[PDB]
Amino acid sequence: MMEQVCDVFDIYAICACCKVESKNEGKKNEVFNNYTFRGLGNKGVLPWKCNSLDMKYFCAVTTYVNESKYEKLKYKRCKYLKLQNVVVMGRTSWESIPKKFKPLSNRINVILSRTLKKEDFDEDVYIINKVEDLIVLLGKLNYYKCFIIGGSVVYQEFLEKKLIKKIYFTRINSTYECDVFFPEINENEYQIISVSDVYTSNNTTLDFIIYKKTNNDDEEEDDFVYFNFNKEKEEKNKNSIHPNDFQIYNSLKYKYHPEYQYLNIIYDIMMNGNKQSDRTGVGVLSKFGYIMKFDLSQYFPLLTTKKLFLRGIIEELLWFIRGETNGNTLLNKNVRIWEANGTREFLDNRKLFHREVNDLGPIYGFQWRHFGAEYTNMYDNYENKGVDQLKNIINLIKNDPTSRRILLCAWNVKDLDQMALPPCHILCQFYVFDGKLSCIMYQRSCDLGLGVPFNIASYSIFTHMIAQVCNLQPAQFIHVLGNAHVYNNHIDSLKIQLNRIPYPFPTLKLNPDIKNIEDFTISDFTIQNYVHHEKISMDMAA
Amino acid sequence: MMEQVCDVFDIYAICACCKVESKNEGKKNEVFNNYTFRGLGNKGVLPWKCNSLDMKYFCAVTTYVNESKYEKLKYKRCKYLNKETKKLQNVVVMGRTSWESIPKKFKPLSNRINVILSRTLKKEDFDEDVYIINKVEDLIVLLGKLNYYKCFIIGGSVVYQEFLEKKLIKKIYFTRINSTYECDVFFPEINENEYQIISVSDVYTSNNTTLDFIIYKKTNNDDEEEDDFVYFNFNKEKEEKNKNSIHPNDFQIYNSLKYKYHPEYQYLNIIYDIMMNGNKQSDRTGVGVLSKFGYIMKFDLSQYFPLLTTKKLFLRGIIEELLWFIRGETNGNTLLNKNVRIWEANGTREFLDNRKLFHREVNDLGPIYGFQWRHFGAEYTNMYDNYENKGVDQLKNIINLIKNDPTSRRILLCAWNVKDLDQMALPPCHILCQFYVFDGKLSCIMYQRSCDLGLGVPFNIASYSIFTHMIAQVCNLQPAQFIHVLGNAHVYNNHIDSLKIQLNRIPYPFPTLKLNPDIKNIEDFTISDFTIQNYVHHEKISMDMAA
Ligand SMILES: NC(=O)c1ccc[n+]([C@@H]2O[C@H](COP(=O)([O-])OP(=O)(O)OC[C@H]3O[C@@H](n4cnc5c(N)ncnc54)[C@H](OP(=O)(O)O)[C@@H]3O)[C@@H](O)[C@H]2O)c1
Ligand SMILES: NC(=O)c1ccc[n+]([C@@H]2O[C@H](COP(=O)([O-])OP(=O)(O)OC[C@H]3O[C@@H](n4cnc5c(N)ncnc54)[C@H](OP(=O)(O)O)[C@@H]3O)[C@@H](O)[C@H]2O)c1
Ligand SMILES: CCc1nc(N)nc(N)c1-c1ccc(OCCCOc2ccc(-c3c(N)nc(N)nc3CC)cc2)cc1
Ligand SMILES: CCc1nc(N)nc(N)c1-c1ccc(OCCCOc2ccc(-c3c(N)nc(N)nc3CC)cc2)cc1
Ligand SMILES: O=c1ccn([C@H]2C[C@H](O)[C@@H](COP(=O)(O)O)O2)c(=O)[nH]1
Ligand SMILES: O=c1ccn([C@H]2C[C@H](O)[C@@H](COP(=O)(O)O)O2)c(=O)[nH]1
Repeated sequence: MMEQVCDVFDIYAICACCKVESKNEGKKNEVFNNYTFRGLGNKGVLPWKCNSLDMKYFCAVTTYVNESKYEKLKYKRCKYLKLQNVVVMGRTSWESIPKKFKPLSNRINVILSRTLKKEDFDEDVYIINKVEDLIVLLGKLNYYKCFIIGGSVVYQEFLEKKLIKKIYFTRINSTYECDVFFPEINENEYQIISVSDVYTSNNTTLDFIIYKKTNNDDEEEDDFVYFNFNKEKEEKNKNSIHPNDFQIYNSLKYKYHPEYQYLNIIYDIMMNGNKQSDRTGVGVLSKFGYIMKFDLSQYFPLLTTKKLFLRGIIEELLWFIRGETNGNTLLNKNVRIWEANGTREFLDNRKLFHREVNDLGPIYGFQWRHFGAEYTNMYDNYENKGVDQLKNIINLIKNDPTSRRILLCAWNVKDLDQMALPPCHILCQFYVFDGKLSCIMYQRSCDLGLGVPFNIASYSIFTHMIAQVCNLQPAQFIHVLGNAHVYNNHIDSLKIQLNRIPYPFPTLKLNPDIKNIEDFTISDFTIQNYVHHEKISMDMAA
Repeated sequence: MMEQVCDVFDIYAICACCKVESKNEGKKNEVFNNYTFRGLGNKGVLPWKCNSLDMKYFCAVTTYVNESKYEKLKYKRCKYLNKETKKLQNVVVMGRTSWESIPKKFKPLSNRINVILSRTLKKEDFDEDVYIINKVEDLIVLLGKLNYYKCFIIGGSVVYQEFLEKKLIKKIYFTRINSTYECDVFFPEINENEYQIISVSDVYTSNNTTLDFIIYKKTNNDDEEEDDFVYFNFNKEKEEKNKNSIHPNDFQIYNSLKYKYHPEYQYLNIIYDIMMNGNKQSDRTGVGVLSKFGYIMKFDLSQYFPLLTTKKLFLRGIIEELLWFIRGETNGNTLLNKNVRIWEANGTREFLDNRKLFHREVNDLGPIYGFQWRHFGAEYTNMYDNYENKGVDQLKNIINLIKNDPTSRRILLCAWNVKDLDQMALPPCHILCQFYVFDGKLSCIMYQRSCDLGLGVPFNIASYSIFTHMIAQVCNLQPAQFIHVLGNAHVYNNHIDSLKIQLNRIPYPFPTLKLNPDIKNIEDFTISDFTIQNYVHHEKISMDMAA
């Protein structure tokens, strides 16, 4: 009955917007949102000069054509009246391009000039004086899809004009000085339905998202139904958890951003979890056995759907590497991760009656550097006692990289009961190939709301640390979850969190002068270009 | 090249076959093939009497229609007959004898058009809303006159026989009932030039037998969605790592299959993935490998025992091993005296000396798996010592925890004792076991740091599946999942040709494991408390073809 113009002539927008130089109140509590990425141009060029992968994406999207679908499209376009896509740009933009790469290859180029007229453009490029003139020009042409590509105000002229069907939008995750903003996309008009894998090109991370116009072989298909004949017409926590709760999450089609490996596991435990009591007395939803993989060559996987802070987590890791068991070393730096596990009362309830407050016993650090040595107190001298696993793994990686025995184990069975509590991060295995280091960490118990997000960062940083001091490049961090759980108190915060759309991940920089694993200090670590959503108190109370 | 009758009128076969009683004389070793599964009936009824799940599948396939596709099917059938153009149903077609063994309460089959082949009876002999036909040609005539989705031949062996002989079946939906029963009626031997398996289901248990569902195919003797997928796939290049050393036709059958849902494919796909994308690397061994890092398999022990089927495996050895572990033994002589040699090479004078264990007696393997399970932290002396009450008896602790603190996230069994690694004949590959109890059911994750896919993993799966059963039983729970995590996952080069062969065999329904139910303590099990039932498998593959 009714159908809109954009949908009929298949009219699209494709852009790339970087972060924009600013100056703010004082502190860097800089709130991020979608308008964060708006930088289109600087003085006739891209604010970043050159990006080999966005270029490959642009050329891929604006020259891809599917002939065997044209029949349907032609039929559509005529019902009011070699195949190539149409690209459309403003004048500034067309003169920004070298004559080398003009006209744009395999594309019907179409410029908007109120000025110079048709009869001097010597190729087969078209020209039109107004945006309603394009519509008529697509009537007289055989083309697949039409792509607006061109300058601030050409795009601007479509918030009200509503001729765009989808925005193909590259997020370039780095700050450049910019002459031209991009129009503020109205959340009520266009909504994101797809997010890509995160990449590294030309010394920045970037991802590709898709906004869509809001509306406010045949045989073997039955065989699939047949093979699914023994499902349930329901879920499990359909009695607990509702559909409409995950409206933005469920609305997405392509969820390829690596942050979805974490969010999807939350989803899976919420929808399919098993309801259990536990040691705490808050209950959980639990499942058993998952795996995530992060590509550290391309990004640093610091969750972006909430705010995470890493000073504490980095000090803790530095404190593990030194071999320390002294809770006080962390408390004097206002790192309080282990405080509650070092109190008189907590140690008493563990039957550690003869243990000094904050003497956490032969926990991670003592096992990494002194496995099997007899623990006394947090102040004794342990130099050259026990097995220095940490040193042994760095020597294996350097000298026998194809060894299958490169493991770092904290689960010392003899010593569990002397620990303030037994370790969650059971062990680390390493794999080296083609100058690259990959790390698996097995976690026996995984608090998906609070713990896991830090656990990922922690072992990613460590995989970087281990790689730099071994003259290797980081490849994958691989996280295996044993008993994976969402505390009930976290459920509401995590519903909120699943409905947020990830930003491209940050990068981690290490001070490259550090060549020995003992030699890192807090200042040697820098998280760059961390774009993130607002913090979530995971227990929303007090 | 024009249209056959079975394609136009969508004529299919669906059956269930069990295994059939016999006796073997040259070797007790039974040979198995597709024709292993051929029992259809017995004294007028099903050989197994009843099977709820096969029933439920039968009902799903023979009553499922998609209204959206009928318009097109009409056209197809109208265009072939040279003709133009209440809820839609399927046809089922059966022999008279099959009709006569169906109870009246189920007759005619609900929500389906029933058609009965008979010479000796005619429509007057039936009260029921059914079509009678007296030759095969008349079914074609009828199907041309009726409105229907698909047409399923539902048996009689006489009916299956003549319909397969005339090439009138487009696919066979074949249920493999993996048990043996008395039979007098048989399904015809299929012709593998005429019909190829293209899909294999998950494996299930129903009514005290496993079963799966396969599909044979007749051999030839809002939609702006697709485009975004192509965009997001703009940076994945077209070739694979070793594809130029690993050739398409070497996986002809493997890759010809459409749905590979049998749980054995979790193993077979990891092999495939290492062959195609694995890293070429040297190793401790000198043989070199293809390797990758980080995989997970899951097997549902409530539904089957995942003993691989695409090659022959025996378990006496790995069961004796496991019992030896449980007793806490480190004496390799104990196994050799049971003619189990799994630990033999690791125990020689030479091997021990090359590990620098010059003061270790031959076959004294040191503080390995069993010692760590029963005495972690104790000082190892020799294999004859009495270590009673020394070290942490981890095995007893996890049983206690499973019984009395089932929701603990600390039920772990760890063999990687970092202090004792060098005193071991060799360091452990199966590093740890973690347990999980929900709803009277026990799952097990085992993490394996180093995984020989050709040779060890198949035994490793088996081992830890039995141990999940043993532990579950002595804690009064039901076994649920065995979950297997592979770290360094590798294919030895010498094994490739042999795995290329294995990846093109089609799995059989898995067997079942039963344990003596009287054993209520983990230490009281003996070899004869274990039975593998209904193991159907392809032939032995020696992985060294150089042997
Ligand atoms: N990152 C990205 O996605 C992207 C994409 C394209 C370009 N750029 C960059 O951005 C910069 C250019 O930005 P810009 O906004 O100035 O580019 P532009 O859109 O090429 O320039 C504006 C011009 O387009 C024409 N125009 C605009 N609205 C019109 C209308 N309603 N009817 C007819 N003509 C109309 C006018 O030409 P007349 O003067 O002839 O009237 C106007 O001066 C360059 O540095 C370029 O490299 C970036
Ligand atoms: N496990 C399974 O998948 C499955 C499926 C179906 C049946 N069954 C079992 O198999 C047994 C029945 O098999 P069966 O071969 O003995 O019987 P059947 O194939 O059901 O019966 C054949 C009878 O149907 C008629 N018939 C067959 N072909 C015909 C043709 N071309 N034209 C006219 N009439 C034709 C004849 O009926 P008249 O004698 O009246 O001429 C013939 O005697 C039973 O035990 C039943 O439970 C098993
Ligand atoms: C690849 C950049 C890009 N990415 C995305 N995602 N959307 C866009 N609209 C654009 C884009 C932006 C501006 C634009 O205007 C023309 C001037 C911009 O600067 C360029 C861009 C690309 C090139 C270039 C190049 N260096 N090499 C080749 N082969 N082809 C091209 C033409 C696309 C030269 C100058 C065209 C496309
Ligand atoms: C479910 C058995 C089956 N599975 C598969 N996969 N294919 C077949 N062709 C058949 C098959 C169908 C009919 C048939 O007729 C021979 C007579 C004995 O078979 C019966 C009898 C009763 C029932 C039965 C039952 N036991 N309970 C109900 N509710 N409904 C029904 C009829 C569908 C099923 C099979 C034999 C085999
Ligand atoms: O680094 C850590 C440490 C702890 N936990 C969580 C998992 C459990 O919720 C709790 C430890 O309790 P037990 O699993 O030990 O009972 O802490 C983590 O997720 N990450
Ligand atoms: O139960 C076992 C024992 C050994 N291996 C394989 C893994 C490696 O190929 C080899 C051990 O060598 P290292 O990983 O120890 O180098 O044996 C298994 O797969 N399973």
